[PDB]
Amino acid sequence: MKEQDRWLPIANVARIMKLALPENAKIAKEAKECMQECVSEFISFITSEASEKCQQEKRKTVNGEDILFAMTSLGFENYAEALKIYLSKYRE
Amino acid sequence: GTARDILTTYWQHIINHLESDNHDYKIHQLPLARIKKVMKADPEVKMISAEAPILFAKGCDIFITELTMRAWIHAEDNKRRTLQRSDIAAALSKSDMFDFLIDIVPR
Amino acid sequence: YVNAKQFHRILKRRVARQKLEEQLRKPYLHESRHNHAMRRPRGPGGRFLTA
DNA sequence: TTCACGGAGGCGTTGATTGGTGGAT
DNA sequence: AAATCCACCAATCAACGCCTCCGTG
Ligand SMILES: O=S([O-])[O-]
Repeated sequence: MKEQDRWLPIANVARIMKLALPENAKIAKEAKECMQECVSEFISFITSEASEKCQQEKRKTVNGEDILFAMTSLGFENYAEALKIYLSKYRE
Repeated sequence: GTARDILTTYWQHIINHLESDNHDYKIHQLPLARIKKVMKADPEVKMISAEAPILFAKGCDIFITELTMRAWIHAEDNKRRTLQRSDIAAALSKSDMFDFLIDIVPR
Repeated sequence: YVNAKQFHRILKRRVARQKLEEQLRKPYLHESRHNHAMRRPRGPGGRFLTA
């Protein structure tokens, strides 16, 4: 376990922030670091909820449906229902 | 054009692009292996299906975008064109959906 | 007050993070890439260019 | 016994990491 | 006035995606 694996790469995060803003807009290094920490916790927060349900049902694999179910439980229902459409298309 | 009006229809535009786009699961803004390593940092997690990182790549794209747009509104209100950490902190306080980040972004 | 749907998971993550820091920003991540960037030919404006 | 599927490890890429300066603020 | 700090640039190498092989259920 490398300590730096808790976080997504900052350049990839920074690029998505850039595309979400006007062309003239600039982003402070602290805003990029803050966003990196927030989106990394988003993954861990949702994965932990999915993980505990997988363990309770004695399933070894966290699957796509577990992530969606965890997103609904934790009140990310826009994300759960949007990614459900995305998933069905990926399997279509 | 207004930062608020773009945010108020944000999910309509997400659903339009989901329902009518040439999704290339080939290309992702976020590397899948790194998403998987964040998941595996939790000792409770054993195995992960190939679909779970793919969902997180798209989910995290949407999440970074929504939060950046909410934060940009605060930057616009203070007549600044640089996005600051304080703009993200201000955005997090406006929705209880972000309560999970209370320890990541204190006060 | 706290999101009722997130309350329990927030505290599990706090304990898990407190445990993770126990068993583990630098100016840069890698010494080699740090040295590459300190070595390369720079333009007058401080930008890198093709070798 | 075969089928479905995800980890481990090897291979061929491959774009994230990186800092000095101008000028915006 | 004088200081702070982010976009700009592209080549190396840490690591990403894909593959094959094997273990599990
Ligand atoms: O109330 S929760 O933020 O600990």
